[PDB]
Amino acid sequence: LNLDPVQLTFYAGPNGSQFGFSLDFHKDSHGRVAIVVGAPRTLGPSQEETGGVFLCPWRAEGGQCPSLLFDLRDETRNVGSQTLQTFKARQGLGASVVSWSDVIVACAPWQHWNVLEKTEEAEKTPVGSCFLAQPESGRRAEYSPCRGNTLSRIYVENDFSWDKRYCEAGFSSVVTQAGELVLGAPGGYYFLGLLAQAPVADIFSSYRPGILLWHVSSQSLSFDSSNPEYFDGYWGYSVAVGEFDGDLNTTEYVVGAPTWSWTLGAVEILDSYYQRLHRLRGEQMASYFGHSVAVTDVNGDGRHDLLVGAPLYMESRADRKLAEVGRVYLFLQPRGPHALGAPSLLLTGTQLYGRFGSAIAPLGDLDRDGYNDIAVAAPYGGPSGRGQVLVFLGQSEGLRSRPSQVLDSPFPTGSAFGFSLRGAVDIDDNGYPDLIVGAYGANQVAVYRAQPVVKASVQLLVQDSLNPAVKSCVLPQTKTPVSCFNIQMCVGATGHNIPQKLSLNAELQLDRQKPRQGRRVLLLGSQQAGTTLNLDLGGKHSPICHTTMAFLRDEADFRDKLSPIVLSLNVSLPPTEAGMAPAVVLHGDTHVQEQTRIVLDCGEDDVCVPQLQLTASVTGSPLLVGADNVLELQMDAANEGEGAYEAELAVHLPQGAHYMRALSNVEGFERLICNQKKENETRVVLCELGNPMKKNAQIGIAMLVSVGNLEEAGESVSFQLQIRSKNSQNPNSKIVLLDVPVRAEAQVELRGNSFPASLVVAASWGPKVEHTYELHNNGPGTVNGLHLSIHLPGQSQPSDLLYILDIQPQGGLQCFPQPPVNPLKVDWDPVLVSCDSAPCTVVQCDLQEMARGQRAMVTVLAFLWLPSLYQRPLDQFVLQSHAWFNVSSLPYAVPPLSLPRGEAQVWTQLLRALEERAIPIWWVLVGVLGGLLLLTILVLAMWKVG
Amino acid sequence: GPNICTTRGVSSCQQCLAVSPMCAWCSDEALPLGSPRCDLKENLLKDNCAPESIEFPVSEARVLEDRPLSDKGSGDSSQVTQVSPQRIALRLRPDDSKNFSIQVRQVEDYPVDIYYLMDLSYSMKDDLWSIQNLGTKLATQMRKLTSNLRIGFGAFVDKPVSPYMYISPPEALENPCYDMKTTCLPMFGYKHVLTLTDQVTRFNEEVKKQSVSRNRDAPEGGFDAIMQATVCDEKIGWRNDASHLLVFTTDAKTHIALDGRLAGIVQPNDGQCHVGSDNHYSASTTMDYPSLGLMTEKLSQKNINLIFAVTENVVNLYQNYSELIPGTTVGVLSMDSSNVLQLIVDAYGKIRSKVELEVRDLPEELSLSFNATCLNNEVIPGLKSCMGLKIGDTVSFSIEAKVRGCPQEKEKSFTIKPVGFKDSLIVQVTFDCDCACQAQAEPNSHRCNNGNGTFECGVCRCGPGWLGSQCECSEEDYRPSQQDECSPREGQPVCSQRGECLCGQCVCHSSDFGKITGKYCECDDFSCVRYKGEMCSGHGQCSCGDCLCDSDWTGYYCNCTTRTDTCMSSNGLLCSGRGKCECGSCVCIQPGSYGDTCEKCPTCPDACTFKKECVECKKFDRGALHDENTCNRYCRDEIESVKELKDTGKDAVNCTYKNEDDCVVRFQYYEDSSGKSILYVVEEPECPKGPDILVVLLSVMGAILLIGLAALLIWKLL
Ligand SMILES: *[C@@H]1O[C@H](CO)[C@@H](O[C@@H]2O[C@H](CO)[C@@H](O[C@@H]3O[C@H](CO[C@@H]4O[C@H](CO)[C@@H](O)[C@H](O)[C@@H]4O)[C@@H](O)[C@H](O[C@@H]4O[C@H](CO)[C@@H](O)[C@H](O)[C@@H]4O)[C@@H]3O)[C@H](O)[C@H]2NC(C)=O)[C@H](O)[C@H]1NC(C)=O
Ligand SMILES: *[C@@H]1O[C@H](CO)[C@@H](O[C@@H]2O[C@H](CO)[C@@H](O[C@@H]3O[C@H](CO[C@@H]4O[C@H](CO)[C@@H](O)[C@H](O)[C@@H]4O)[C@@H](O)[C@H](O)[C@@H]3O)[C@H](O)[C@H]2NC(C)=O)[C@H](O)[C@H]1NC(C)=O
Ligand SMILES: *[C@@H]1O[C@H](CO)[C@@H](O[C@@H]2O[C@H](CO)[C@@H](O[C@@H]3O[C@H](CO)[C@@H](O)[C@H](O)[C@@H]3O)[C@H](O)[C@H]2NC(C)=O)[C@H](O)[C@H]1NC(C)=O
Ligand SMILES: *[C@@H]1O[C@H](CO)[C@@H](O[C@@H]2O[C@H](CO)[C@@H](O[C@@H]3O[C@H](CO)[C@@H](O)[C@H](O)[C@@H]3O)[C@H](O)[C@H]2NC(C)=O)[C@H](O)[C@H]1NC(C)=O
Ligand SMILES: *[C@@H]1O[C@H](CO)[C@@H](O[C@@H]2O[C@H](CO)[C@@H](O)[C@H](O)[C@H]2NC(C)=O)[C@H](O)[C@H]1NC(C)=O
Ligand SMILES: CC(C)CCC[C@@H](C)[C@H]1CC[C@H]2[C@@H]3CC=C4C[C@@H](O)CC[C@]4(C)[C@H]3CC[C@]12C
Ligand SMILES: CC(C)CCC[C@@H](C)[C@H]1CC[C@H]2[C@@H]3CC=C4C[C@@H](O)CC[C@]4(C)[C@H]3CC[C@]12C
Ligand SMILES: *[C@@H]1O[C@H](CO)[C@@H](O)[C@H](O)[C@H]1NC(C)=O
Ligand SMILES: *[C@@H]1O[C@H](CO)[C@@H](O)[C@H](O)[C@H]1NC(C)=O
Ligand SMILES: *[C@@H]1O[C@H](CO)[C@@H](O)[C@H](O)[C@H]1NC(C)=O
Ligand SMILES: *[C@@H]1O[C@H](CO)[C@@H](O)[C@H](O)[C@H]1NC(C)=O
Ligand SMILES: *[C@@H]1O[C@H](CO)[C@@H](O)[C@H](O)[C@H]1NC(C)=O
Ligand SMILES: *[C@@H]1O[C@H](CO)[C@@H](O)[C@H](O)[C@H]1NC(C)=O
Ligand SMILES: [Ca+2]
Ligand SMILES: [Ca+2]
Ligand SMILES: [Ca+2]
Ligand SMILES: [Ca+2]
Ligand SMILES: [Ca+2]
Ligand SMILES: [Ca+2]
Ligand SMILES: [Ca+2]
Ligand SMILES: [Mg+2]
Repeated sequence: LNLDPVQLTFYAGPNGSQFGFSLDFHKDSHGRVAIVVGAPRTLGPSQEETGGVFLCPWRAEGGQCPSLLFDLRDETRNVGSQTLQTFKARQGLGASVVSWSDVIVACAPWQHWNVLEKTEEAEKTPVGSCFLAQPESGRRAEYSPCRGNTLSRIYVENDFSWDKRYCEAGFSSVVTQAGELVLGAPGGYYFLGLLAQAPVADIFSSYRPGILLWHVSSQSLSFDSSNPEYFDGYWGYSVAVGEFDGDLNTTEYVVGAPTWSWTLGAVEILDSYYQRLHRLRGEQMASYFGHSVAVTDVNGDGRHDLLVGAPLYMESRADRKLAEVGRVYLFLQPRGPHALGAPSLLLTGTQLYGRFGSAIAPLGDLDRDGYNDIAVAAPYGGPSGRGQVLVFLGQSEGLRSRPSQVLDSPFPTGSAFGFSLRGAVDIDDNGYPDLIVGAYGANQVAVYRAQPVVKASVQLLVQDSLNPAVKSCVLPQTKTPVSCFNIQMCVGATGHNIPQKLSLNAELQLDRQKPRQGRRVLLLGSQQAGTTLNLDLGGKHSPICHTTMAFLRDEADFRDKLSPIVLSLNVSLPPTEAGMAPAVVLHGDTHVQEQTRIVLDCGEDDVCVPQLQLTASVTGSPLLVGADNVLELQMDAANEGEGAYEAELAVHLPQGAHYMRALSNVEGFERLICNQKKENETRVVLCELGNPMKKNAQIGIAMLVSVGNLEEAGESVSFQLQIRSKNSQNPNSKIVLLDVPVRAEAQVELRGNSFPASLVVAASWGPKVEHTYELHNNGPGTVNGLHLSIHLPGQSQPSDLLYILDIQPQGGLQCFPQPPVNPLKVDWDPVLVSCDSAPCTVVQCDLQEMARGQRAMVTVLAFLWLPSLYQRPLDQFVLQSHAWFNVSSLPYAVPPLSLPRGEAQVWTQLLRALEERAIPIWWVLVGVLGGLLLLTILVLAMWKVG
Repeated sequence: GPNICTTRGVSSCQQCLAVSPMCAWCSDEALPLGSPRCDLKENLLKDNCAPESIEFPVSEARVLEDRPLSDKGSGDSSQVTQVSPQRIALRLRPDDSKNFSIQVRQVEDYPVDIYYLMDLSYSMKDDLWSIQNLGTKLATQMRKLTSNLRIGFGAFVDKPVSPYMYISPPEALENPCYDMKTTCLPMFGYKHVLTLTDQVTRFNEEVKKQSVSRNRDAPEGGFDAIMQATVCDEKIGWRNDASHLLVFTTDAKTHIALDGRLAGIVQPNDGQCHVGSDNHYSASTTMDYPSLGLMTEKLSQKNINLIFAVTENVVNLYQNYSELIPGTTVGVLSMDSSNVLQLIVDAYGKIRSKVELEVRDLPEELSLSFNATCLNNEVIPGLKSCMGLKIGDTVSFSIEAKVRGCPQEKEKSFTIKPVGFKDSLIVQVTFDCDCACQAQAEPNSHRCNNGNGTFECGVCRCGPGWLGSQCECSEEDYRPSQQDECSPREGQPVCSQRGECLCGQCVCHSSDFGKITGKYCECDDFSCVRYKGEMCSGHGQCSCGDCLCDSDWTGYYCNCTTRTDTCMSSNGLLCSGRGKCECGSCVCIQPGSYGDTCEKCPTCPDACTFKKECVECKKFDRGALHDENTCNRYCRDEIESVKELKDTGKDAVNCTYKNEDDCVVRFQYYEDSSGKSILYVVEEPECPKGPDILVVLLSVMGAILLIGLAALLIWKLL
């Protein structure tokens, strides 16, 4: 925000050396601050690229810097029958430079190591190394935790177990406050990634020149994994340190694996012993999630937070559905050991192929606002595609999406400005942290110095109403009575290390809206509608207040009376003097407007005394935790007293509430306007009720309030409502409090199905039939203590009609049957049968945790028993399976309210290739007998009659 | 009625026409007491004033050039014209939207050129043996679809740089596979060998002369080869008048951008071709891998269709990549690469069975909305692509363009192009927000109070405040104040406490945070909803406090989306037919279903439950609900009469259908992983022989008749 983009400092190195690839700050014993810059491609003595490190002293004009001296010659040693060789050509020394106390660690990831023994060898691979330098005592040491004397044949015979030949140690380095250097090796364990931890003191005290291979007693490394997810994961691309377990003794590490889980990315938080405390997964394929990691306390709660980057993230645009812009994820550490959830904030870039988020650098309290800030670099962002750096300021809820300041790249195209960033250090000793940005393409480092921040508080005071009848003042140089009133302007400047001499220009304008010639109120002194003053606030901790007199013109000179008189005060810095270079940055309340008016229709007393009454009601009372709760507040306001001046409605909402919409039933062309702002910590919504609102006015407002996630608000939430009026008497109405209770409720759905729904058996192992049961937690809340029972006919015996082969549970539920199912190993008119009548087999499943949106599946396989199929094959067979589940409690403070129940029944019907059941020929026989009897009687009729 | 033209206007032709899409201006002199010149055309016509001077611009969609769609492409392919119209011109008045329609067709036979890009890692060695005689087979199989075919070959292993190479011992440089006693070529990044040629024998000759290299890292850098093949059009020779196919065969993972840090490469990749006369990637060791965004951009620019013919072990990864890059198809390649021919043959139809549309050179000023028309008159709102097509099928797309104001350019042009096709529609838009009468100018006219003002289209606009109807009230003049002309429905503050009552009208003031307009200074900007640092959701412009949505959006905040592209499943039905799509998200009305498209339901009735109607016509050519034409309207499955009854279909299960004949018809449903659902139905189902009583009763009655005849003849003799 307060960074100066005009007066920078440029440090340059040898051309074509990639100066500025990595950089850091260094503090000597006297407190002097210098810069350490690594140039991986510096030419060595043998006219070959070997890298180097430069210790730039702090100079305002910058320029060339001296270079620290490191050994750049190949080492060949003979021990026993083995020959150890080190190759430093194109080692890229300085790719990652860190400083701790009085030690500078510069690493060459691409240094090559080899071992020769007769014919076999360990192969020449880029093990990498790190050189530690102590300039004060002029001491040198080396550290290479991935040097071994194992031949390639042994690794081949062991399936490449514990293969550290491709560590590339030094890709990312970090030194803890205790003094334990940690180095990342993405290529270790055959492109799986690893970490190497070692104290600096042990490294210094355990180094003997000429001994290429040695072991540090306190050295520790991460372990290998066989999970296919870690394959080609590059676990160690970025490494950071922080506190996450709540105990100050242990130090937690954050390790990035951009290519984890098939190019998905991950960030793992581990303890000191390399135990996975947490894992954060990526969002999109090939997004390189985890390229850069940073740890800082943005919210100021005292608990470290996490920042992750994904340069290759692709967003959605109308022109093209995929646009590589990159992204940054902010995760906030919650209270307690609760696991980190979804990203707290998402930041997206604008320029295409900008690689936004490739470098995240903490800056501390840059503006001394009590909250930490950060800087995010896009190497190839901006309209011209030359690079940008965006400064994000912190707040109570986290970070601000809008970037406070954007710094461009003075270097030309291809400079990769912003590739390496570093801050949170004061180099000019002005009380504010500075920033350093490298650019290896142009081979230059740019230093930005923070400027003091001055906060301005402006207040304007004036009488609520004016009565032209009363005249007390007299115009200068004459004897003309005229009414007058006092206007008071208070301006105060605050900050840290602000200049001793400070001047601010304050401009006061009266009745700004009206034309200059048509102004109604004019200053008594100069008889002018506007004035300007130069206040010297330098060193004046208390605000400076000034007072002036303003008089109202004669009634004949103007005819407008109802229009309010508006007064504006504007505070600004002095115009740029010789040399430009403004000393400080001013922000805050630099413009304040206050409105008065002429007395009218206030009665004989000439003083308006409004009386305001407010009533509030709430609809949507049931608040469900973890749901898009939308309450509706209906407020009716009336003014039984005199007209209220500048009457507004103030509605203080809880922490998680928000404002969406508001309507006014009264009038259809009123154009209600409401605004929402965070005064200190609460989201106050101000709705305009009316300037001198008329007598007995009654206004009804219906507003929608969206209550966000709430897990600690308690049993009920509180909304406050009041009326704000500028009138001297009864400035506000009665305070209204609405208490909305909160209850937690969740619904669980059980659904059952059978495959195939319809089966036909013709006339060993018979046809396959499976029953599936699913539990779905559609409810917004969370349910624990889930217990389910599935009841099936039979007991898995040869006599049983159906035989259960296997039951597969999915979703983590733990299931056990009774009696045991599948005794044999087995290497392979409707009739109702159910657990109620036939023998019952019950399988019980348990789930202690069932989060929102999770689904649990239980499948059971079986086959109709052919020996039992053959017997009585002429009877239709419908089988039924039953389920019964319920939960114990919920993980929420609010006890209410029991629930949920469940009853699922699954049916399956079987058919045959037509049944041989006795066809109802009985009816045919009865009909034939009846016809025969009728014929016999008919014949006998005329037989006996004749 | 007052409408919205009469109010919030009546200042000049420009603003008057710029208020609402339907307003008219009466330039010809008439009575000025009727509040004329800003109202509906009907009101002006009722008030006359139409002596060829009425100003009322209307949007037009005149077609400049249009040609009929060709039927077959065999010769003179320069004028196939498979997309019509080719170029149209649109003229839109400010804040007005106009619609047009286009048609897309595949012209039967169309020339095809295929470039074969195959990895040459050690594990691929055996595969190289199965391709030595692929050119002739490919030509024979493809001759049934394309009469003009060209084929090509390519290779790629990885970046020749440590740790990807075996730098030591030195013998490994010219023979990395020396430990296993084998001969191999040095590592290379991309080696083009055969250009696209119509001589089939060249493909066979070039193959079997290649070899296989070796590397250390499992992932293979194939994206570099893909990008080099795409960008280097001249080196390999893509043909602009033919359909492009790029087969990418691999059996391992693929590198992405920022993976070159291990080898020291940090320079971002660029799409410029880097293939010299030696036919090799010169910048392989000095250029980083390309990102997916650049790959997709350069693949769409050159109109190249991509086929990921990958082994089963990494099929999921390339399926996940495929849904990102448009116009890409995935396929399973056998371990010996013996399924490549059929894979490419079917992938050709698969890719040509899909039509999409992309917009290029679209300025931010205007927005487009799309409707699609699949086969038959059915229309799917908010969709720019239709699935389930075939060769020769014609589809229609309705495109509605809406603008915001009139940009100060007056000449814009964009293009709508189907993926993988040269032909495209070029749409030229010219904005006309200026009235013709303004050309008269007359900057100084005596009617404007003796030549101290400007006259325009029948109204005098004068000075810095002179606004009287006769250009006489001035700014400081009109000191006496009249009534019943500054506030509506007297009883409210004048000018809504925002403006000054001068000249008899409310002149709005305080031009801060935007502009304020209105006959009573009630409408204004900077008074609308703010979603995230943007007004009216940042999509549409809000007028008079209403967040007027732009195209592709509809809502109070104008955040809800109308286009339904994301909520379309792979079965050709919106949200898999188990739910609706709202604001780009599928809501599953049917219980027990979840997912992005409501497709992953585990507890739904099997497919055969609703397939009874589909199989009716195939086996009987009759059945209920035949009026709806259910034979082929929703089920694309193919029915085949096979009595094999022993297929080992993993993703298949037998089921039964019940007929009025009371005979169970058992049939198989196979849902192949390729999406080619197939039904196997047994013809003439065996109905058990039930009726056997008719013969018995006939014999019984015959015996009774014989007995009766015997009795009759006995009586006759007696
Ligand atoms: C592409 O896809 C979109 C999305 O569905 C289609 O938009 C739909 O277009 C239909 C046809 O234009 C709309 O149907 C109706 O059309 C009315 C305009 O036409 C009027 O017709 C009456 C008939 O008596 C005439 O008197 C008038 O003079 C007009 O000519 C629409 O205004 C109307 O929509 C309603 O309007 C009322 C009043 O304005 C609204 O209060 C109401 O909310 C609704 O908008 C009616 O529906 C259809 O509405 C519209 N879909 C919408 C607006 O969501 C395109 O037509 C498709 N493209 C093509 C080429 O067909
Ligand atoms: C078009 O607009 C312009 C301003 O943009 C008008 O200019 C000024 O208009 C006012 C109108 O009130 C003039 O004032 C009026 O003038 C009369 C006449 O006085 C004259 O004075 C000149 C000397 O200056 C003599 O030579 C003449 O014979 C005559 O006596 C006077 O009685 C009042 O003061 C009255 O208000 C003003 O004079 C004029 N500006 C100038 C420089 O002359 C302009 O008039 C207007 N066109 C019109 C109204 O036709
Ligand atoms: C909800 O789930 C709980 C599981 O935690 C069920 O607990 C069981 O509750 C019954 C009360 O009906 C306890 O008594 C049992 O009653 C049956 C007759 O219904 C009887 O046959 C048993 O011998 C037993 O006495 C039962 O002990 C208890 N289970 C355990 C392990 O303690 C509860 O029933 C479920 N409620 C509903 C409504 O489903
Ligand atoms: C390629 O695409 C597949 C399919 O979209 C993706 O795999 C899916 O990854 C998600 C990751 O969130 C899995 O969800 C998780 O599954 C685990 C069990 O593995 C479960 O414990 C979690 O609660 C969560 O539900 C999802 O199951 C998985 N599905 C499949 C079919 O794999 C992924 O994007 C890519 N997978 C590859 C390349 O293997
Ligand atoms: C969408 O385009 C169609 C086709 O141009 C328009 O339909 C025609 O509209 C004109 C003008 O109203 C009529 O004269 C024609 O008879 C219509 N033809 C058909 C086939 O409907 C339609 O009006 C356009 N819709 C919009 C909203 O612009
Ligand atoms: C004593 C003697 C004469 C009695 C003979 C009874 C005769 C009339 C009976 C015996 C069997 C009968 C038939 C049996 C079955 C059918 C099929 C039916 O779809 C139409 C009627 C029809 C064709 C019947 C017609 C009447 C029938 C021919
Ligand atoms: C081949 C079979 C069916 C032949 C059986 C012969 C029958 C028709 C004979 C056996 C006995 C006979 C009956 C014997 C006696 C009498 C009494 C006489 O006053 C009238 C005839 C009458 C009633 C006869 C009718 C015919 C009769 C019923
Ligand atoms: C050397 O430095 C100059 C400084 O301007 C630069 O222009 C040039 O590119 C560098 N390299 C060579 C080879 O000169
Ligand atoms: C570690 O824990 C011990 C015992 O609780 C405590 O005395 C010590 O201060 C802790 N270390 C810290 C806080 O650094
Ligand atoms: C009022 O102050 C703002 C900054 O708060 C400034 O930009 C503006 O120029 C000032 N107005 C005038 C008239 O100087
Ligand atoms: C906001 O709340 C804090 C609580 O610590 C309080 O100190 C501060 O004064 C409040 N702000 C205002 C404007 O009252
Ligand atoms: C627009 O804003 C919300 C919040 O981001 C978004 O989720 C949704 O699509 C829109 N709002 C509503 C109410 O639909
Ligand atoms: C059908 O049943 C047979 C058993 O005879 C089985 O082999 C087959 O997999 C089942 N499914 C299909 C589609 O045939
Ligand atoms: Ca700890
Ligand atoms: Ca925190
Ligand atoms: Ca801050
Ligand atoms: Ca500083
Ligand atoms: Ca009073
Ligand atoms: Ca193979
Ligand atoms: Ca490789
Ligand atoms: Mg390989």
